[PDB]
Amino acid sequence: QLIAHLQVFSKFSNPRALYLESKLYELYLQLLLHQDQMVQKITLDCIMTYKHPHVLPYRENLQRLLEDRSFKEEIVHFSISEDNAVVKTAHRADLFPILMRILYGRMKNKTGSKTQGKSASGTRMAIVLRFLAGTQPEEIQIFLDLLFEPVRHFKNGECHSAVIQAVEDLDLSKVLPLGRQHGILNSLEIVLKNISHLISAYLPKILQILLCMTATVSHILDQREKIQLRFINPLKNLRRLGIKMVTDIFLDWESYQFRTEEIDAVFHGAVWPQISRLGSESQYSPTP
Amino acid sequence: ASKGRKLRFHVLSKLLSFMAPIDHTTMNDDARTELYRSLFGQ
Amino acid sequence: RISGGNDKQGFPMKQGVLTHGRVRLLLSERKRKSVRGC
Amino acid sequence: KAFIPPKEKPI
Amino acid sequence: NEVKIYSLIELIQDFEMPTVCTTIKVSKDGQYILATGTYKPRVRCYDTYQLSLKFERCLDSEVVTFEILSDDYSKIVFLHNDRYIEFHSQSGFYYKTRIPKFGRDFSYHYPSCDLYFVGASSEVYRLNLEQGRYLNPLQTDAAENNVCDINSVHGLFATGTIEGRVECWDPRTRNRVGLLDCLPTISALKFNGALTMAVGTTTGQVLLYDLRSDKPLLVKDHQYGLPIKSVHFQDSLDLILSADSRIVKMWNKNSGKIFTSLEPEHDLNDVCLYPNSGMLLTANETPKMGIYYIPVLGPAPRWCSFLDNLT
Amino acid sequence: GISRDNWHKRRKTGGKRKPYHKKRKYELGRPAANTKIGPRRIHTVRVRGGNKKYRALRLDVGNFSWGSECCTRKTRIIDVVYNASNNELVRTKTLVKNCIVLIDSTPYRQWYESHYALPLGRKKERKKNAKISSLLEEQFQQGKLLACIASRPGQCGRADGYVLEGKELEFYLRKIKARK
Amino acid sequence: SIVMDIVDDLLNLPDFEPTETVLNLLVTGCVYPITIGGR
Amino acid sequence: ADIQTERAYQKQPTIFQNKKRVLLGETGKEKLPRYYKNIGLGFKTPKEAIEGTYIDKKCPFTGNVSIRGRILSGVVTKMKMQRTIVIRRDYLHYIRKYNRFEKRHKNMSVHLSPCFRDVQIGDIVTVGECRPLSKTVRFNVLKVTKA
RNA sequence: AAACUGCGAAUGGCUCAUUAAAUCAGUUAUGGUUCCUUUGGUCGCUCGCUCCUUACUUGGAUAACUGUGGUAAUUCU
RNA sequence: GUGGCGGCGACGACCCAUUCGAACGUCUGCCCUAUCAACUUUCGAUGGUAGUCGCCGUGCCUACCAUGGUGACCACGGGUG
Repeated sequence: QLIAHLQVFSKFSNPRALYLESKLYELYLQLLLHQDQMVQKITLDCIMTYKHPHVLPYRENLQRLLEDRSFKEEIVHFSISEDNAVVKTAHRADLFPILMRILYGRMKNKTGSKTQGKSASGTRMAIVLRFLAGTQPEEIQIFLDLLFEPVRHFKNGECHSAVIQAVEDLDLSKVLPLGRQHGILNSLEIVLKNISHLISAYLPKILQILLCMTATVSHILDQREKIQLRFINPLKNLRRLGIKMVTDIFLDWESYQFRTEEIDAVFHGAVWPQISRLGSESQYSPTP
Repeated sequence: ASKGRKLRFHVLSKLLSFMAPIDHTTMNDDARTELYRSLFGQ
Repeated sequence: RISGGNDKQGFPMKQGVLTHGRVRLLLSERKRKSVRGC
Repeated sequence: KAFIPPKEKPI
Repeated sequence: NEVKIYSLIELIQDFEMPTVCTTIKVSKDGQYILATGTYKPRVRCYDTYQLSLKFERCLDSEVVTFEILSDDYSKIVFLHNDRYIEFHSQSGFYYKTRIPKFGRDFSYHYPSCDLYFVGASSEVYRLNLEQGRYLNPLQTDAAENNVCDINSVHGLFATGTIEGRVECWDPRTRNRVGLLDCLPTISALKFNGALTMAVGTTTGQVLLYDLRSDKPLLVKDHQYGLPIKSVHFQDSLDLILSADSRIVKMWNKNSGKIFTSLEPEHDLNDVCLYPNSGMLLTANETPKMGIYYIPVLGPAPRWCSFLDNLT
Repeated sequence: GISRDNWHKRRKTGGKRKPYHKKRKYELGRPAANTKIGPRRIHTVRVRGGNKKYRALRLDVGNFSWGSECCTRKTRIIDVVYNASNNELVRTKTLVKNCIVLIDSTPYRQWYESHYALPLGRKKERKKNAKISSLLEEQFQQGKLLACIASRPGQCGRADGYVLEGKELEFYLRKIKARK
Repeated sequence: SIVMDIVDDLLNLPDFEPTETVLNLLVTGCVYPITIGGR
Repeated sequence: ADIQTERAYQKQPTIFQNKKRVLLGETGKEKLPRYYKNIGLGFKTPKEAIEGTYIDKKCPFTGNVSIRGRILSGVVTKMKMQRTIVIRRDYLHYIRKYNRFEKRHKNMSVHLSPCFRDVQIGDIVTVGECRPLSKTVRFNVLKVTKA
């Protein structure tokens, strides 16, 4: 039913003259991140009705990006690096919003010939992030905003305050899904690996997001009598990955200046919940 | 001389009488001689 | 719409060929069949 | 002799 | 830019190489059109009257260029990157022989039955057809010789060199009549008429040269740096036909005004013009072979007479 | 027809043999795949036993390995500079095995500043060892790397290889300057 | 290995000195019960 | 001397020689690790194969060949071609009709690795069978004993 | 019945038009390759943003069939 | 209850082994002729490096190198209901 509505609007000559054309545009922008391959294509043509001077010359490359057979070829031959670029410098501002949300949809659903299924989620996202390595730090932040959309509430407030209030504002009846949270950490791990040279400005809020879940995940791990047994093992895996990235972030960025609130926050959610029982677990194998 | 690296002038039987000489040149022989002496800066 | 036809010798016409007369094309392992122009 | 180049005379 | 070019339903069936087409050429009578292509190097001849392929003959090696000796399709010579020349009679393969060094391009002198090899040797090999024996070698004293052409007007043989020097020879008496001096390599060289010559350069400049004056009559520079593979001449409209891989340009011989330009979807290996017609045949790096018809340039060819009604 | 038989060859002592049979199907030969630089164009070939051979005719990209740093990245192919067998493959820009090519240096560079956080190519517990010889550093300053192909495009259909380094790089650079 | 590694590096590694563009971290605890690591 | 005498770089295939290291290990010695194998059947690898530096893919000890089949012996007769020698094997052919013998010989071209040096004309050589290394060579030298 | 699909026709016959290690006999190797069929193994899924309520099974065609025909002419079309 | 479990067969299917094989090698051994004593490099003869092609090893072939290989213990050539 959604496709039928989109086809008729794609055949309109002048979308600007249409009534309430303003609200239509972000709906087309919102439908760009769609997971279905058919939805993304018909969405693109509605945007192309707006014959904006910048986006129009790069029409063909965008369509071939939506084709499963020709996806992997266009990633190489649509370079956006400053040294060598097909897109011009003046045209970077307009094209990138359209390019980002299209790639976000390809990351979730299908990012190549053989890249489908849950097991390939690491490979699909990794190809996308390598392609975005050539961008500027102001260009990259658009993609990270979409990537970390469900965890925006952890960003607000100071680092130590957010950690404490997250623990207090925790209900066993309603939590963020564990499987989706597992995807977020796998999202975060690969991001810090490859675009670390473009992550310095956004790094402090990453520490806010990373510490907030780790403080929360340990809190349920305390209240095991009220939770199902099947949930215990995924929660353990989430805590293990959370410490490792904190371990990795502390390992690098040697010259980075950590504020006092940051040092308070890392002890609240990582060190203190497990420091007392360190003699029990570490003997078999080194704990995170 | 290996692999025909050196030119040889043995008779080739299959190429013998492969074509017949046909000539269509309008310019006369005396005119040809004068032109070549006059070619370029010469 | 002109779907096809046969000339006075019974040969059919083909879409691709553009001639007033008959030609000898390769038709379906292909043989030289004679076909009328379109 | 196989490498000797033959000579022609202008007729 | 008011030419409004057409692109072509199917004039000749199976006018398609498997992957790519290297060279397309037309017989002098105009009834036969010959093409060669990768993969499985083929010789495919298309009948203009029948609008179909007469035959296909696969080859051992890819053919750099082939030249039609006979008036009909009967006798043809192929030069290979494997140093091999293969002769094909009317029935099929007839004889094969090699040359010591690789041959870039070859030209055949119809008088004296002498066929010339220009290649990766300073010496230019000569082949007599009436007598099987290879003729005496001629030394062009330049390291690499790239292109050659023979003028039908008065029989002048000129070979291009790697240094950018054009050297003219005499087919009779085997003497170097003169030299022409002009880093860029000679991409394309063509003889048109008695006194007009053209040289293409790898930088993308096609230069008009006159025999008596060393200075060029006119200069035309392609803005793109790609070399110009083939240059042709059209006598009726006084147009010089310049082709490179990115684009092919139509321009007047005098004052160098541009007639029109044609850019196809993928690069052009070779370009050909049917005699006395506006129809243009191009060889591309695509299974389909380009056919383009220019009404203003000339009328439709006789075996495609109905196009004028269709326009 | 291309035959790779043995009975057309002269004998060890020098005598010739008269054939007792004509060419067999299992002795066939096929025209060479002269892979050029251009848009990806490949053709599949059916072989003995029903298997497939991928015959690459035109290639532009392939993955290459930084062996000392152990970083494998997929990069475009730029040009052909040297060939051990013949100079004609260099002139015609033909891809065969063990030929030396030029490849883009962007992915290795990006990985380098993403890993060591130390600048590279810019104009004027065992710890991480960020050290690069002068030759490779000047190569990144030029923006292109020299690579050696290890696969056969005519058989597998892809161009894979490794970035030249060390005394092999020095030898091939000396050859490249010597040929000019 | 890990614990023995932790002990040794606290022993044989000199105290951090402030340098340009890097300033020592401020810790609220700072209980601090020879080099700093030996303490 | 120098091992790089051909147009292409001569490298022992199974050895990776571009491994980066610290400057302390670089200052010590630039000695490439050598690859060698025991061919079995009681034959011992000569020490020159272990300590040498020659590049030969057809060496039974340092190359990619396998010794299997017949192990034969002969006398070295000709040393003129590169890394290969000509040997002779003598025997007697028996005639039943005359109940007597006749002298016969066989000539064999076998591959000689550089690890065997000081080899003169007329010493005993024992060779082993491998795959056809060329049009006429199918055996590799395994041991040389002086006359 | 007709048609669609699968398998075989490369074996056995028959036969006047080539050949000194080229074939052939015995031994020997597959660690240098190919294989329809016979026989024996192997042939399951934790989570991993695809959301809310096709795996009780998903899409597009074409012969046989009905009917209109052309030519000296195929069961050609 | 758009519950949950199920037998014996048919066909197809990735890979390993096996059978039927097929294909290149190793060794051993062929009739007459010296009034055929030298042959091979007469489009490579011997080998080295790199490559194309091939089911794979290989002058099988192509580029760049050395000058090699066989022979009176009969090479090579010619014959032989």
